[PDB]
Amino acid sequence: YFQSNAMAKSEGKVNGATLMARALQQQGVQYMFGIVGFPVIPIAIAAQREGITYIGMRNEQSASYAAQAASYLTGRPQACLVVSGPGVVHALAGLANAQVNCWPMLLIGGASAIEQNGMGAFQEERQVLLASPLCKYAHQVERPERIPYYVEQAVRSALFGRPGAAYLDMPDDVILGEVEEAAVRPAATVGEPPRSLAPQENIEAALDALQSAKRPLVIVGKGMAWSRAENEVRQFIERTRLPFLATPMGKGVMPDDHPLSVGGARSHALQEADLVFLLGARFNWILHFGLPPRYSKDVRVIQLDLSAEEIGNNRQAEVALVGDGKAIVGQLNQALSSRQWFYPAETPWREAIAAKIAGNQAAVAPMIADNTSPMNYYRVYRDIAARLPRNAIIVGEGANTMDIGRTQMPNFEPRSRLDAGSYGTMGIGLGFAVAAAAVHPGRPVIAVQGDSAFGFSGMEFETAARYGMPIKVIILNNGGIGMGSPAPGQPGMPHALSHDARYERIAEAFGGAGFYVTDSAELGPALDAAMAFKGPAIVNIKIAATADRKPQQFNWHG
Amino acid sequence: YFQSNAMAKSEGKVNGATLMARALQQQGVQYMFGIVGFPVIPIAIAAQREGITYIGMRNEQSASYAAQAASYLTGRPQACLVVSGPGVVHALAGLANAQVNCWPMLLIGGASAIEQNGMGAFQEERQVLLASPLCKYAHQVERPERIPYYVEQAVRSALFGRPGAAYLDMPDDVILGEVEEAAVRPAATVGEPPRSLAPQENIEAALDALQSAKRPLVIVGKGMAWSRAENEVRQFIERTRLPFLATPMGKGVMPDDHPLSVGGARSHALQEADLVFLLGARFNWILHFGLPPRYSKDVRVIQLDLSAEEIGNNRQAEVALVGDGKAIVGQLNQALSSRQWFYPAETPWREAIAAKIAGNQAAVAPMIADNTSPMNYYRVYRDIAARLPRNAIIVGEGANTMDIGRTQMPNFEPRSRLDAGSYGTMGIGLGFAVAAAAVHPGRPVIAVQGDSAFGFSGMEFETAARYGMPIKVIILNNGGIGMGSPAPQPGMPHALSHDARYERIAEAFGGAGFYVTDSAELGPALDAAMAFKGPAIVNIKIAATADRKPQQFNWHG
Amino acid sequence: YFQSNAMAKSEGKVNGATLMARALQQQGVQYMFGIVGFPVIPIAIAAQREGITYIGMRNEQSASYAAQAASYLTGRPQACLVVSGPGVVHALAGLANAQVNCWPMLLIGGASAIEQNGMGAFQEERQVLLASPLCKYAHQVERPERIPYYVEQAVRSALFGRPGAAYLDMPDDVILGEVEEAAVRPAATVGEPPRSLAPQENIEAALDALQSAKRPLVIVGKGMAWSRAENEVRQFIERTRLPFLATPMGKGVMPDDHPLSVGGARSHALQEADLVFLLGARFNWILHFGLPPRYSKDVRVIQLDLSAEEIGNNRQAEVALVGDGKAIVGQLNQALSSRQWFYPAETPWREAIAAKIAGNQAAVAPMIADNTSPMNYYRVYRDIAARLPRNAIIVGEGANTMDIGRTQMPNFEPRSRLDAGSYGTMGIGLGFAVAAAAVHPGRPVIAVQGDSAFGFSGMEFETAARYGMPIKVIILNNGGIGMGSPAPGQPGMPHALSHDARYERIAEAFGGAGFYVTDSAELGPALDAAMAFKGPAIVNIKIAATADRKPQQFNWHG
Ligand SMILES: C[C@@H](O)C(=O)SCCNC(=O)CCNC(=O)[C@H](O)C(C)(C)COP(=O)(O)OP(=O)(O)OC[C@H]1O[C@@H](n2cnc3c(N)ncnc32)[C@H](O)[C@@H]1OP(=O)(O)O
Ligand SMILES: C[C@@H](O)C(=O)SCCNC(=O)CCNC(=O)[C@H](O)C(C)(C)COP(=O)(O)OP(=O)(O)OC[C@H]1O[C@@H](n2cnc3c(N)ncnc32)[C@H](O)[C@@H]1OP(=O)(O)O
Ligand SMILES: CC1=C(CCOP(=O)(O)OP(=O)(O)O)SC(O)N1Cc1cnc(C)nc1N
Ligand SMILES: CC1=C(CCOP(=O)(O)OP(=O)(O)O)SC(O)N1Cc1cnc(C)nc1N
Ligand SMILES: CC1=C(CCOP(=O)(O)OP(=O)(O)O)SC(O)N1Cc1cnc(C)nc1N
Ligand SMILES: Nc1ncnc2c1ncn2[C@@H]1O[C@H](COP(=O)(O)OP(=O)(O)O)[C@@H](O)[C@H]1O
Ligand SMILES: Nc1ncnc2c1ncn2[C@@H]1O[C@H](COP(=O)(O)OP(=O)(O)O)[C@@H](O)[C@H]1O
Ligand SMILES: Nc1ncnc2c1ncn2[C@@H]1O[C@H](COP(=O)(O)OP(=O)(O)O)[C@@H](O)[C@H]1O
Ligand SMILES: [Cl-]
Ligand SMILES: [Cl-]
Ligand SMILES: [Mg+2]
Ligand SMILES: [Mg+2]
Ligand SMILES: [Mg+2]
Repeated sequence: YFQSNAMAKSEGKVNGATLMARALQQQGVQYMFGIVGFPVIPIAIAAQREGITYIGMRNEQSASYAAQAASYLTGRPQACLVVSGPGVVHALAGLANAQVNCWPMLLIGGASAIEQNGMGAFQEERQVLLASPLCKYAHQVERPERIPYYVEQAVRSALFGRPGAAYLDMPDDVILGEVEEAAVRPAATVGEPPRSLAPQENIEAALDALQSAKRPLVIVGKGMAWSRAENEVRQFIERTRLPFLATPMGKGVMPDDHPLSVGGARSHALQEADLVFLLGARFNWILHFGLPPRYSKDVRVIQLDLSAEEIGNNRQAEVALVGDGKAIVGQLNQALSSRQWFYPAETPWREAIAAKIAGNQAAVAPMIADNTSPMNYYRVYRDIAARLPRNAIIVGEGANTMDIGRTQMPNFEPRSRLDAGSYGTMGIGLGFAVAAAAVHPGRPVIAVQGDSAFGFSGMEFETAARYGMPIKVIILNNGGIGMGSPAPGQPGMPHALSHDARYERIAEAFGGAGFYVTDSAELGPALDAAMAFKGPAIVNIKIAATADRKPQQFNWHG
Repeated sequence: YFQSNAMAKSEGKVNGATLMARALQQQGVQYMFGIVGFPVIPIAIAAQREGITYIGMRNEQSASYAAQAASYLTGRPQACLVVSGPGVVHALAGLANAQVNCWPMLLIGGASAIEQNGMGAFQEERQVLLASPLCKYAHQVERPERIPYYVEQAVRSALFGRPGAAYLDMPDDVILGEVEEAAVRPAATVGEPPRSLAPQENIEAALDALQSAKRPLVIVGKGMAWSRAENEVRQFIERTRLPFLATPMGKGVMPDDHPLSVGGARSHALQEADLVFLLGARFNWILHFGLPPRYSKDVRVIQLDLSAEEIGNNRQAEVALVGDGKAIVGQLNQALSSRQWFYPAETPWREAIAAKIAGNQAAVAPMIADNTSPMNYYRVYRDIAARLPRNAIIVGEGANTMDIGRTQMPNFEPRSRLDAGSYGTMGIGLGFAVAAAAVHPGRPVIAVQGDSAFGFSGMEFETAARYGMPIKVIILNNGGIGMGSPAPQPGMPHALSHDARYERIAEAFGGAGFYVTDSAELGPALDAAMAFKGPAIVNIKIAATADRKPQQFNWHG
Repeated sequence: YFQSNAMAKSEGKVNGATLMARALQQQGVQYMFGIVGFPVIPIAIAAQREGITYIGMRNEQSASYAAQAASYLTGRPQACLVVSGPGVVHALAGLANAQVNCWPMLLIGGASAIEQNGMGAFQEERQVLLASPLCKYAHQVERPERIPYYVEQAVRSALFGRPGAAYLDMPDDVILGEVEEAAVRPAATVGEPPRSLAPQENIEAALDALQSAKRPLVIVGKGMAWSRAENEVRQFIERTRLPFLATPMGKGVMPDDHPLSVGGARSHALQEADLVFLLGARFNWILHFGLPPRYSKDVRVIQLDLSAEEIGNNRQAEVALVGDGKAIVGQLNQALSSRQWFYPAETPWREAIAAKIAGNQAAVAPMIADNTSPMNYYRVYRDIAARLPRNAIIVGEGANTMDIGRTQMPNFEPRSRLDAGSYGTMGIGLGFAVAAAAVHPGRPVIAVQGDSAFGFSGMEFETAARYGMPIKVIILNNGGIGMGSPAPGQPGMPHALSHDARYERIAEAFGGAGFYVTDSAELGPALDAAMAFKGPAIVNIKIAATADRKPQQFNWHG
């Protein structure tokens, strides 16, 4: 009818939803995760018309988590789309997690019409006010002709400097409001984030300090992965022959099988190093604040970070390298060519690191070899690690499940491990997996979660099936939070869940493949069948209720 | 060993977790929904030792929704317990919903140790700052000896006046910090919320206005359900013979089968009334702001609300009745004893209401009787409504599923319907159902959700199974958000999985699962699900294009 | 007497007030402006014991403005000390002004005792929450032993990166609480803010663009004055021969009498430039957003700013130079030597600039020479400018008084003009003057305020007299806000004040010298006497009610 090409069409006007979609596409947004509804249905449809991939989720929580993981994987702010009111409130989880991890993110939240403000409109809410404490940038788009301006400013703010979350509030009457095409002020395309360099004397001072250290340690954080500095870091470590330690999501910047990794002697390396070189890593709880009882009280610090305000937190920095990871390590490699220095091939430090790695390997070897059922964590990961392709993207989530999987699942390329992060968040699991499968559909995506962690976002398995994402979900079920629990007229323990739950049947609700494992003899065949199945799958593994990690001198939290 | 009763034990000291547990119990907290972890594990354990019922959920979203539902059902603030950092941020969902619905709740969020503030500690976060815009009350507990003070003040703030959410921040070193039991200052027990009355002239002016109206309408909102005013409201309606309209969760304050209800002629009643008596209901979007095009421009308003600031919002109130719903309607009943007036037995207003009711009944009658498969919404509810016990607690969630279920599922007692509420929230479904099953285990609990709504909180079925809650989950699956979609070109943003076998989720956790696609299967499946001694899911594949009855006005406008 | 040295004393403990004083002194805080009272009296007393200069003001509003001006003048965060409750709320003015100008400052606010929280204590308030939106950093000090930690972190957060305000909340029980001196954990001394450099290809790209421009313009902002980049900028301008425009408080980075200044042809220079080089200046309202109708639609931008997120705001930047102004201009000077280029001595661009300067000079020449009484603004500034020493510190505040004074009072060294700034704030006048008199007591401090501006902070004249600060306050009184008003059965107009007010008698209330000027013949002798008076002085000049600035093609705001 009105879709006949023979009829006269106005064709001069454009509405806010369309301008938003074009601006997002211009600014490099390729993925949009969310849940539609009033008033954002036109936004999702217009985004699809511009070629943006829209992924409809089952909860805004996972959608806001998927958005920032896709941002991390692409190096580019990607979008989360939620409805007014509780849509935005649900998505506050992702804003908080993206702020704490320094990951970019664009949350687009619908709002009730401006003309109804004050009246008690449907899902009326002070949305910019609620989001502001968790965002680098948060603003309401008051008029549709200003959409290109706001999308450019929001993307730029989220991407430049220390990355973080941006929020755009889209009222209903702005989404549907129309303006003349020829009257809309265009906006420039946001390019690559600016890279800054360190002063030359800071470069030379860092090398001076490295040459003088008896027990140096390089710590590779996920700031280097975000900076895409892996080439420069690998050259720097190879030329200096310096021992290095990867952070949880810094794994892969250096290959985990590199002979200079101290990952198997982590506590001794932190305890005994006289100099620590922080590469895109913070002295927060992940690295135990750089302070006793985990470090020498007199540890010297070279700190490379883009955030000037981060320099010297908790432990003073002897040499500060403020700027971009890739750029500054490039400076170090250039300055190394004039020094002709490397850490000597034989030092007591190297011998102590090697002895500790072998001691820790012998401590967990019987647990890895133990075929008895119900299985311990290390036995389970023996079969899992042996079936992980070298280009896989690993999502890990839980307490023991995640921590033990971190040391038992090596990464050989950067940006290939996504876990609970600097916020210790449960609920990122399947959202991260959906984002990884959307961004890199040619690579296998394996999520290894505990039974508690799986419950936070397990409904998103339907999302993966609906979009043909062959995500492999492996659940390590001990029947509780961190540990199992003997079944109780006493009430159930607060940490207890269901040890006999058949989570794999959730995969069969949505056309995926489900596998249940209780004996070690079943694990191999089940994992083989799950990996070969052309589609998403769940392997539910009932592990020992009392299985625990390797004993250590220090508690992880302390 | 150290627990041998022969061993000398020092018993003088108590820590913050135990103080928190004793204070919550003293203040009437019987239910605590949450997810444990650093640092709140001692709090949940201590709560159970005091006899508090701890319910471990699967997401803090549902835990915060369950807490406010339990508060609405019990009449006292109930607790939601979450870990530091993302635990609180996940729980902000429930604070906002409780704020908007004027429902109390107490959120107890753990926090990182005070002595590590600034260091980038595990899950360090400005938690009070984040929660403050969503709460009536939000404060950190800085020392464990002040826990009785803060619990009393938080519960009192949540419960008294216009109810709302309260937040208490519990740092790790306060939870584990010890004090001498004899040195802790006790706190008074928070009693019932104060009830206030209206001036006598306002009472008389309200009754004078009722006598003068040609087309009066009483609107009964959930503020009367919160106020426990059902006895007084029923006496008021039976005395005055006035037509009434229930709001969505005001259903049941008056029985939905009462002959004075105008529910089946709702649009006509709002449009043509010359006087509206608001009982604990707002002129917000749920009542279309009391303005055109849904009301007469000159509609006269009697407004009963506890909140003085709410009086006259959008539409001016000719008579204001600021105070408690139960006390004020009691005043009206007492003042009516001196008047011979009642709304007459036969008026053109009654005839117009009755005719419009019959017209809407005949408009939906063919759909209710249509046994065509895949079924429409009204046909599905024909079998559901015939099997709902009259004392059931009904949870409704979705768009078409919820709105059509609102008209097809009558409630005969108050506080027995829990739905998306004033915030239009998807995600409250199984959290509300778990709350209802915990508070009223002797009553049946039936949640009717759309397929989209179920996806928000479906994992909480494991919670119901783990606690032996025989919740009956009925899913109306059209394969999308509000309506279905043809199979795919990428999938439509609103599309879900029409062929999904959601009922197998019940079988993951020991419940009964039922799949219905034909009308002949619906009856036997509902029979078996209601009779099964445990939780159950009935997954009904409905027509992808089934819709609600056509109306003159869109619900939103 | 308990003060006799013969008596045994404890000496082993220290309270929070003393730890705060020692930490502030260690971190380079030399000046503390505030008003004492519960609970901060011990803090100011302890600060004086460590040698910190305490300045007791008459309103926290001016104290908070003084602290940030002293921070700008010293290059390090200086302190404002206020009481609980309304003391902090009064001081929010300074936090907002410091945020908008990117100036550092440390606000120290007392709080009611922690043990009384919730009870309705005296001046109990959510002080961190109120201050947080206006601060880079805001935190409460919960225990006295962590004071060194928080002071270090607050000073560093205010000073590093883009500077801004930091707030520390000091409860009464923390101020008076005692700890063992040997158990207090020390904190490192905050050094100079880190400097970052631009990548070399960006440096060369900037020089390439400069060589290609037909009508280039360098804009020198107060970011270069903060960065102490004046010598690098002066070398760059001398070697490139580029015309330059100074921003309001950028005046002095280049001397105002420099022949390359386009200040006398500002509108034409911005309108016609084909390339603009922003040096530590933003495209905000002060530079008219870098957009039409004040700029060419195709103007090319080289942008030097420390804040990566600011790059490309309103007008896209062709070359981004993210880093420190001093460091990056140093790179440009070094890279300039590799080439053989300067902007030619004879171009149509230079002729157009010189013609507009001469035209604008001839437009105001009659007003400057007009001895008519009541005097116009330009006539008043003829006598003021002739008596301003070349090393003076000038404070300007008002509308016409400030804007006309900006062009009539040249500065020849940087950081010597303090005015309403990027926030357009009235109320900074005597607070800025007191700060300048405290930081540079060996230099003359002259504040030229309109009559409305003086009323905001005029009581601080007592502060100047109490501390022996010979501040010279010159008031231009037209009897209203922006303009005069005829005498009023009619109420006074909202902008009207008192044209016949004798503000100079305020000086005689506090021991200063007051001078009243109505005729041009009195102006010179009055200024001579005020400048020679060995103390603070007020010269109250009753100017014409309808005196105005020279007409322009565009309104300053637009
Ligand atoms: C789609 C997706 O992207 C979304 O973003 S959605 C967002 C989620 N959405 C919500 O959160 C909205 C919740 N929505 C509401 O809260 C209600 O919608 C209101 C706002 C209160 C309006 O109310 P309401 O207009 O819907 O009225 P009600 O539901 O009571 O009844 C309907 C018609 O059935 C007639 N009727 C009643 N009873 C019987 C009977 N027994 N037999 C025959 N007919 C009957 C009655 O008379 C009327 O017909 P009428 O009188 O107008 O001709
Ligand atoms: C409503 C009222 O109550 C208020 O609420 S107020 C609020 C308080 N308000 C503020 O907070 C804003 C302060 N305002 C500014 O920040 C400036 O306003 C800008 C925004 C930077 C624009 O700048 P500007 O347009 O004012 O230009 P500038 O002041 O530099 O010079 C003026 C004209 O004099 C020419 N000129 C310069 N030097 C000489 C000389 N030596 N001889 C002869 N002529 C000269 C120059 O060329 C130009 O003339 P043009 O080129 O346009 O023809
Ligand atoms: C529940 C929970 C965990 C599960 C461990 O149990 P799971 O079965 O997943 O793994 P297990 O250790 O192999 O048994 S960790 C944790 O910190 N936490 C608290 C926690 C709760 N909520 C949020 C949002 N973030 C959290 N961080
Ligand atoms: C998804 C969604 C709905 C489901 C309708 O689809 P469902 O299958 O549940 O029911 P149907 O109508 O029978 O098909 S309603 C709605 O407002 N909304 C948007 C919505 C999204 N997120 C949140 C927190 N609140 C919302 N309100
Ligand atoms: C009153 C006022 C001004 C005085 C001009 O009158 P004044 O006698 O000082 O100078 P005149 O122009 O020579 O007469 S400017 C201005 O923006 N403003 C509004 C103004 C008010 N309050 C604050 C905090 N900031 C402001 N910016
Ligand atoms: N391009 C970049 N170059 C260098 N550092 C960066 C860059 N982007 C972000 N960073 C910094 O990297 C740090 C990441 O630290 P963190 O998340 O604690 O690492 P990890 O958790 O791996 O130890 C942040 O402090 C952030 O400021
Ligand atoms: N005890 C009480 N007595 C009277 N009114 C109350 C009481 N408690 C709450 N209210 C009011 O009841 C109203 C509920 O309105 P609303 O949630 O819009 O109801 P509905 O959704 O049923 O229309 C709120 O405005 C609240 O102030
Ligand atoms: N050390 C520094 N080097 C370079 N730029 C800086 C430095 N410190 C601050 N800046 C920048 O200087 C800019 C000041 O701009 P603005 O206050 O608008 O100047 P003006 O008002 O003089 O135009 C801010 O954007 C700030 O980020
Ligand atoms: Cl019961
Ligand atoms: Cl000096
Ligand atoms: Mg577990
Ligand atoms: Mg549906
Ligand atoms: Mg004036």
